[PDB]
Amino acid sequence: RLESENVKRLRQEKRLSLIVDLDQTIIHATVDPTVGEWMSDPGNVNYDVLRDVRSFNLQEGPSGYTSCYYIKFRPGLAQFLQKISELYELHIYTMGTKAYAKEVAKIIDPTGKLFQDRVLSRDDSGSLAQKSLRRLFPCDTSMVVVIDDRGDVWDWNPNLIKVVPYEFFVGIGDINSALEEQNKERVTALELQKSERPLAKQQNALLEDEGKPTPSHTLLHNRDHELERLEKVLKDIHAVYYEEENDISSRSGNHKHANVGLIIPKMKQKVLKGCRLLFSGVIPLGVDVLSSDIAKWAMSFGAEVVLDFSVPPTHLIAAKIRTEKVKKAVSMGNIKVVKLNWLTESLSQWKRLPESDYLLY
Ligand code: ALF
Ligand SMILES: [Mg+2]
Repeated sequence: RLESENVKRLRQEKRLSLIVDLDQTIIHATVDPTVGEWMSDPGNVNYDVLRDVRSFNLQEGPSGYTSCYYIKFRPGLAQFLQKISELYELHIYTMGTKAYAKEVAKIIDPTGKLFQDRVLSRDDSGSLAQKSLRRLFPCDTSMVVVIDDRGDVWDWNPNLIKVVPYEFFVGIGDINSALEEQNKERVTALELQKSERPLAKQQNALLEDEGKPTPSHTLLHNRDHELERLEKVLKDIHAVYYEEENDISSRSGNHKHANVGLIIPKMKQKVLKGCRLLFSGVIPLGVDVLSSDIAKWAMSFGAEVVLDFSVPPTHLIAAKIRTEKVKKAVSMGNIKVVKLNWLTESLSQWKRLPESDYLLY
């Protein structure tokens, strides 16, 4: 009764549901103790961009291994969640532990107003590898949208809006990327990040180089504007859904409704429609091309993927290597040989970029 009732409640509130991933989507976390050092020194070159960083401690594992996690909020997060919460009922669904999720929630939702108890972690999601809409909406996913920096954990679900991974702490990826005892590998990874101090090593390297650009000698920067773009995409999805929902329901007395799983692909398919892609040296010889992540991501944006020249492709995505495919493409004509960057960047910006800026040879 709760589920079906929820759908009715949301449509009455004129809202949709939004599932939010944490790491590299709305925050970036690291346990490199270098952060605490830089934050305690107003004269440090990284001090200013770390002013809004927040931290907390967690004891993980049977041995009670403790770590101080430093969390950076993606630029404009507060306003983003504020505005989007008026259009979407927020959910947190992370691969981090329940304790991790709760600590992050206390910091981005102190009052508990945005998300509430609508937090999902690897402790209760039901899977340590993939995420599923069915864990939250078993029978009806027509109103749930997802924002995550990874498409593979969602099996490139049509309801997903892949976001550009947020990397504030340069060089640090996702700290939450057999079983329990084998997870001694988590302690091992956290320990290694603490001892290597990747941030300090990189900062030292930038300072040791006798280049020229002064600000480029500073490791950390605030240059991200991904949430502004995302806000526009989510507001658009919301409008289209309720616009069609009104027409769809009125014409069928509520028997039929709108479906974000149909709306989102529609929008995406316009970006690379007309493109037929041939990859060269981008996918391992041991990986099925058409089922690879890059292929599914490109295809979700209207791109067609081919395996040869039998039907000459519009683009040749080359690994910056000089191979027979590159040669063959050039000797031919009308192929645009471009770096992988052209594709990933175009896909990330929901806009087909100028091939002119990504040539190889
Ligand atoms: F917070 Al994650 F995949 F980054 F669940
Ligand atoms: Mg993530």
